[PDB]
Amino acid sequence: MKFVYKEEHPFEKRRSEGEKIRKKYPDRVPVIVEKAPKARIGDLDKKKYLVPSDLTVGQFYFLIRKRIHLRAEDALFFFVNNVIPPTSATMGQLYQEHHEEDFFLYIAYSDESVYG
Amino acid sequence: SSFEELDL
Repeated sequence: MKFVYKEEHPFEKRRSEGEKIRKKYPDRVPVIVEKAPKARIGDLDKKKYLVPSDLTVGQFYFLIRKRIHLRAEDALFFFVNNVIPPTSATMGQLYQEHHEEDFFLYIAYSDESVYG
Repeated sequence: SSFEELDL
């Protein structure tokens, strides 16, 4: 899954900025959120988020839904490494399990249940 | 460029 943020910031700068942002906000995880390419769905103004590490995936669904101006009845799926993460997991658990070597967590969102 | 904090 291609993230534009990776193409526009080289790995080394990403890594040093992730280190800095984990030090400044130790109880928050930094997350990159991008729309999946083929998804017919609202785009998001910002990509970089600081998220409380005890926030659940469901609560993240709620907040992201608020930001793309979706109704609760409209569909919204998250993907971490092309897999839908469990709704009950915390963002801290997701970070520990799936953070990349630049200290960032990468999440894609779509209106479809399969990434593409 | 910056990070947007998200809370409930």
